[PDB]
Amino acid sequence: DEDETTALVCDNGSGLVKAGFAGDDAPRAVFPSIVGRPRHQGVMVGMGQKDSYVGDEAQSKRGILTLKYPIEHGIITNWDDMEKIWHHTFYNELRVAPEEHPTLLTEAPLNPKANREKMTQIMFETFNVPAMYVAIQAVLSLYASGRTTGIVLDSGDGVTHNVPIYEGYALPHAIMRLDLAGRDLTDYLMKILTERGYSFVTTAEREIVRDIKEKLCYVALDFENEMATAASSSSLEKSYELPDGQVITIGNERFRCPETLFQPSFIGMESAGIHETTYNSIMKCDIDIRKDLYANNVMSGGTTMYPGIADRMQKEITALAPSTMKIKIIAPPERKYSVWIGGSILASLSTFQQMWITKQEYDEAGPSIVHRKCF
Amino acid sequence: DEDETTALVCDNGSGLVKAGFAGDDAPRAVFPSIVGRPRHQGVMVGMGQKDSYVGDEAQSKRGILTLKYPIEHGIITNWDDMEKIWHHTFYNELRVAPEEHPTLLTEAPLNPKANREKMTQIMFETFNVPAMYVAIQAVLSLYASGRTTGIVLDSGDGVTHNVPIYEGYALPHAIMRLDLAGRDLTDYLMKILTERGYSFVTTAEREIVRDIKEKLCYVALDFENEMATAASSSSLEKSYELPDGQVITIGNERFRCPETLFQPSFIGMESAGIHETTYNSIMKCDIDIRKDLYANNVMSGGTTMYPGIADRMQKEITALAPSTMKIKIIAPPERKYSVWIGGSILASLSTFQQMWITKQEYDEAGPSIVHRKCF
Amino acid sequence: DEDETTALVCDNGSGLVKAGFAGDDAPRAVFPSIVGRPRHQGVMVGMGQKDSYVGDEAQSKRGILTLKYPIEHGIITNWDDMEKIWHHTFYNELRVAPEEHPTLLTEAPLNPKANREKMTQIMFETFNVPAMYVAIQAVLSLYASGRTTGIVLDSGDGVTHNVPIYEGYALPHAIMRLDLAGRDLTDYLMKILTERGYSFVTTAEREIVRDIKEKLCYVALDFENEMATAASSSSLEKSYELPDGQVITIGNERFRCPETLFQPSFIGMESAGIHETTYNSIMKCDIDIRKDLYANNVMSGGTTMYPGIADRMQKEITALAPSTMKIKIIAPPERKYSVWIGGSILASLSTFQQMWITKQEYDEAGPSIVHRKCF
Amino acid sequence: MASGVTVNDEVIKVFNDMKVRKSSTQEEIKKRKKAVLFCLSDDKRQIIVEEAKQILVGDIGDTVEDPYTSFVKLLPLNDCRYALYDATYETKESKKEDLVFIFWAPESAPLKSKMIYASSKDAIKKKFTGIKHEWQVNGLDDIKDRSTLGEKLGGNVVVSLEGKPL
Amino acid sequence: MASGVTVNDEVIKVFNDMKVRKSSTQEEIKKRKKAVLFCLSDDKRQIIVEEAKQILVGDIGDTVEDPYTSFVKLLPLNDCRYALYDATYETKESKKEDLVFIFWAPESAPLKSKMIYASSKDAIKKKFTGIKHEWQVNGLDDIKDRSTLGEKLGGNVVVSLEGKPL
Repeated sequence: DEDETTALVCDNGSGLVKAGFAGDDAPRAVFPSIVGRPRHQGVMVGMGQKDSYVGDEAQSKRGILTLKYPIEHGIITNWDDMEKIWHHTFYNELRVAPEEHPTLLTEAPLNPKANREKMTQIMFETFNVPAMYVAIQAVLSLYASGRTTGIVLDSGDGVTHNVPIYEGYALPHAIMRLDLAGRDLTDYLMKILTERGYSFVTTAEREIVRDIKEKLCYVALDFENEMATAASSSSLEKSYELPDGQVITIGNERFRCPETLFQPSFIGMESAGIHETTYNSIMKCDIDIRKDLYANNVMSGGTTMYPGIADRMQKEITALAPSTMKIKIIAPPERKYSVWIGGSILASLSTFQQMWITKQEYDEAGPSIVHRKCF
Repeated sequence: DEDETTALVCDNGSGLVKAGFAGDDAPRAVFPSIVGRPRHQGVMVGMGQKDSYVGDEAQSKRGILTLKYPIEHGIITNWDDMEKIWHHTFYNELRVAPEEHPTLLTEAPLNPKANREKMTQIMFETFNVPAMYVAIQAVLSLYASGRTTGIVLDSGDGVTHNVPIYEGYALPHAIMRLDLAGRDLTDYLMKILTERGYSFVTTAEREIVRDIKEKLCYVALDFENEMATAASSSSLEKSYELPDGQVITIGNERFRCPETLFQPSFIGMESAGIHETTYNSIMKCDIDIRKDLYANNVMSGGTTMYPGIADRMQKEITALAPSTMKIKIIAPPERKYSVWIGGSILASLSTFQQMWITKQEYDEAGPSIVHRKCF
Repeated sequence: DEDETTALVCDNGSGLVKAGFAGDDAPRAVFPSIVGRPRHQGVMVGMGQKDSYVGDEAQSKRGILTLKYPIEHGIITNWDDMEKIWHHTFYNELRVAPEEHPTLLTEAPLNPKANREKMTQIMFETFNVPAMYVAIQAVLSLYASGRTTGIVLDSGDGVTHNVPIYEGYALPHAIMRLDLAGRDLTDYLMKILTERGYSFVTTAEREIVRDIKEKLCYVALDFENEMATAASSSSLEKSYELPDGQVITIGNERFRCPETLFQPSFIGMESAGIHETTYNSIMKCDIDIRKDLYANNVMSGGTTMYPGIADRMQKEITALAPSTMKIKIIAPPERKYSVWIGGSILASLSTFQQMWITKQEYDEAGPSIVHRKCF
Repeated sequence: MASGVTVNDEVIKVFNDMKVRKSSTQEEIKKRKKAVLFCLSDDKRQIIVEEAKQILVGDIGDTVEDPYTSFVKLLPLNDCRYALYDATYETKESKKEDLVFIFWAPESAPLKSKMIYASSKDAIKKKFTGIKHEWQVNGLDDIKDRSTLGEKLGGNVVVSLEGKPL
Repeated sequence: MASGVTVNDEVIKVFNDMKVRKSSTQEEIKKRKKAVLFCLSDDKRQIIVEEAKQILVGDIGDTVEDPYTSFVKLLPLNDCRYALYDATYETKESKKEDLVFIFWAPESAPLKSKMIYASSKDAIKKKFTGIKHEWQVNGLDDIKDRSTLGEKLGGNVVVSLEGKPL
């Protein structure tokens, strides 16, 4: 019952699409931002009733299946499978018609003008929505964390981003990229489980290892102390059943895994850590505004969810940046969804609509409308 | 269509042939696939009208011949004597013409392409059949038991098979055969009765020992507990009543006969038993699927008929399968002909002529037609 | 002469353990990585002596043994049978005392560096050695093939190892295991002989299946091109002589068996073959060194001994990778002892004290000295 | 004649009415069907819709202690059926809704019913665009309680289902 | 005991004379070596230089096409060696005269020449300094003309190598 309806909100994050409605206080769909197509069926499995799979479904259903993230390195390079992710979101996971619902999309930091305009095309051409917008992830997490000026670290699954923000506007040139993300920490978890003598090679083992990572990993505050306490423990080691009922066991690996996000040196990568890339983003900004960027470090993203990470960030920043400014982190307990929560609450308010792109403005003036709405 | 010929279903099985009309859910011809070729030359005055006597006519001789199966090893290892078996099926046992009726013919699992091609050749060229169809024994047993995913144990006469199935497709990397079957249980029954000093030597007494197996054997619930009891009381034994002979009384050998299936050591094999081979089949199937096979172990074939065997299967599999897995075995009331009955049922559905291999499709596509026309 | 101490040299990789002295081009002990520990009780037990059945003994005393393979997938975890198979190599095969002899041992690919300390530990605190040293078998094989930089492969009878190397150092993130080699190839051999109704099922008959595997098999230059050549060959089918004087024929199995190293599809693995494993390894290396890896792919190893394998490795990588890359697959005419003889020829020049850990240096430092000496 | 029955397109009308939301103003509260069942027509040719005890919206509060309960306490005791269920469930991090496709087979049912419904497992499902989770239900012990329906849906990821907490 | 081998500075005395420039109008022409081979001893404790032919920059007038395309016609197909080449490549952007180290190890050369020259390869590579490039070359077909040598120096600056346009 048109513009008086509840708006649809989809956070289009780098390896987890989080979606629902404006006034759902937690998401209504969560699935991997991955698409695939089977190969080699008839030889070890029956021929696919779906000759293309998306999400968890694409990891589940058997064959020599070739997967892709269409947002492969944090920018949407392929549209062919990203338009399948949006089709899958609405008609398969949320189980609504997008032609019913005004739609808030998010974008990952650095999203090109032509990607923003193609994201405006898709909602009116491929999905026929009444109205929409495309908002940057970091500002919703920042505003829900109670700031309009500050710095967001997002660590997603397919990219990590360090984003200085001044009254809702992020400064693009000073944004620092880190190409090591959640998927790649899972590759190091597979390696250190191979050192413990496990097979872990298949997609079926890897997504159990990806579950084990989010269920059981933590960041050590002092790694040498943690490894000395590991060599004298009675609690570190954790047994875990595989879904066929076979038991495995993981321990020290729970803190060896995410340590590489702060200290890439730990895997021989000649790159700077999340604290240094945050510091390098702040230290490129003008002197008179740096003070309250150190007091307002927001943790967004899926890979910032590990215990001890914000407390380690506090330690690692005070071991790197001077102590005359007051250092503060703000790291919400549901942080992976905090972006979408900020989206849900903002997208419930019909109280000013100049920022919302209508189908009228599209049929007048095309996708280029998306730049006039940022004001 | 339904006002036309009552289609024939021949199960070639594993050493015992079963045949009859489709939609009659019990077989009407049933004979051993044994061919009796002479051990010397016959006289030319009073000469016979066949080279070799088959089945009923092979067993209804004495001394003059050597008995051989054409399908000895669970695949057709002589074709001329199998061409004879189908000639003897139509004109000696099933008692109909081949070029009258549609024929459904069972195939054994793990056959090469050429087996399916030569079986299609035979029926069109050697026997002039109008309409042919081919099906895997386990799928017929599984679908008659109302499953589409599960593992069928088919314990036959000349071979035992374990066939794991997922969405109707049998997973070829995880099918397992064992050469031990109903033949050798009867041969071992004869030898353990020779320990009891019974005469049992002739081809006539060998069929009485088949009957001593059918009318008197069971699987012991726990072999050593059953052996301790059966060594301390005759309140476990029973007579087989011969009409000419006397009360041949079978003790411990009632359960030491089929114990061979769980303990191949009694046959002198170092091989894995039925429960080991079922578990090894399941644990070689893909990690998801293992859940669904444990909850759907279907029994088929003649050698699964004994009392206590399903009871024993649930006991001895929970000494292998994880205590968090939910194990459910399915033994149909009688399960002896489940294969053929599933064929009889499938060859009398009121739906689709288009799955019959017609002689006019063989005209274009040759012997390879069978590989287009199967599920 | 009787001075200038000639050291012992031992290789352990994924199958055959190989041992002898330095400078000597032949091993003096060669046998498989196999230790049989009982299913419960053994056979011919009395006064115990070394009651785990090792090598030659284990296959010759079948059925009751749960056969373990101390070095198999590369990382040793089954370390107590590793103790016993080294003891067997020294005191049962070679029949010398490690108490006299400086022992050079190999590290098999993928081992965590604490596994070097555990062999330093065992060689002093169990075998009482005067000195030890360790190097990587893959690098010794690459050096013996005349390279310091390149990508070496060893397919044994445990797994296949694939190791990219720059100037003697293996590149950590790009080392790859593929869980398919000679043992599982030799299982598939028996399944494709089962398609013709042969069954060989004891451990004593499994000797025939290796004898066929080692002698008669080769890689097809292309699968269906070889099938078309077989269909017109006067010499593809070989009448095979069994140990007990019986005769069979091994045929089209000769190539369709080895085809498995390129086709893990016949084993039910999503993990790709040796060709794509070598390419995905080089694709996880820096731009300026991939040139030397493609131009120096060295086929070493046990089951890698086949004709057609390097020839076929060219075909499937030139179809997979952009055709402007230059790829040389090198395979020497014997390649099996390259690992060990590289260790012997590296050792061959006498008098050294730098990179050997001696007993008197262990007494004040423990095993951790190995990381200051073994590269 | 030697293959399974066809799907009649009136199951696709039902599926694409069941599976979707509507406007919540009235149409969600007045048009949804939470459980729906299909049968082999005794023509022996096709799968159709049947006299089957569905529940809508208010029927869950006004009488039957959960909606899934209304279906799985009223399954035909000796014949097989195809069914859909609109599962609405709570995970450890989100709400979720997923579309369950159900082959119901009571293990004592006719072998020819079983064969007809088994050989149409392929045929009916290609029409049911966006089916997530397939149940092969083999007996009422493959239903059990409502927590076992959460295990048969999504395992230990689910913590509440249909308003019954697991 | 894994002793290895050592380079005596007789290999370095010829390297120094080869490496460094002198008077251009004669002594660049005929007091510079353009090619040399280095060899393991019969004893095998050391690397040496022998009669394995050295040629200069001017000898293109006296005999050859260029010195290094003469040197590849004199390389031992059945032994492993080290070599050294002062590779001249010419263009308008740069006149590059680079000293290159060469490990020669033919497919046909024996495994116990191979493993000895391969393990001492990067001891000699640390004794030389003012080498720019290195080749690991494994047969005649990896070295058979200048155009195949220029690929292993690389870039796009090698428009000509050893006076021959590519």
